Amino acid sequence: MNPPPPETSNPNKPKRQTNQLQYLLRVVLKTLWKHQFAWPFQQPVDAVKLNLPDYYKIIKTPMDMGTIKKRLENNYYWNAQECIQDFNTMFTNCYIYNKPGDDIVLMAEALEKLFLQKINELPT
Ligand SMILES: Nc1cc(-n2ccnc2)c2c(F)ccc(O)c2n1
Repeated sequence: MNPPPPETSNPNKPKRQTNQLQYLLRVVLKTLWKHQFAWPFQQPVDAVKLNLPDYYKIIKTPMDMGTIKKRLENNYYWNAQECIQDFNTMFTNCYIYNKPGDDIVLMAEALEKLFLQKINELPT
């Protein structure tokens, strides 16, 4: 079975909106979402659908852009670093679960480089 997906809301966690968090949704995530290699990362890994029964035996902190998008829409984050940390978890999950040079890793690496370019300059 799949685990429950990561939370996209939490009433105990304080919310915030910042210029940088608004940018991470409307520019960074919105652009990455349209990349031709974005599709494996637009929702939590469905280990049942994708026939990856070992995925959550290996990956204990799952993250994906669908979850990040909902968190940004929820104002779930306190600051941009918290959101950037989720992107980095998503990329590292792929590199942990898979081997260097695998097709899915090549996809993640293309997105990671675009991600790095986009957050190189954030609004003030
Ligand atoms: N080895 C794989 C295979 C995946 N996949 C792709 C199509 N069908 C299975 C996959 C994935 F969607 C998302 C994240 C991953 O890390 C994946 N890793």
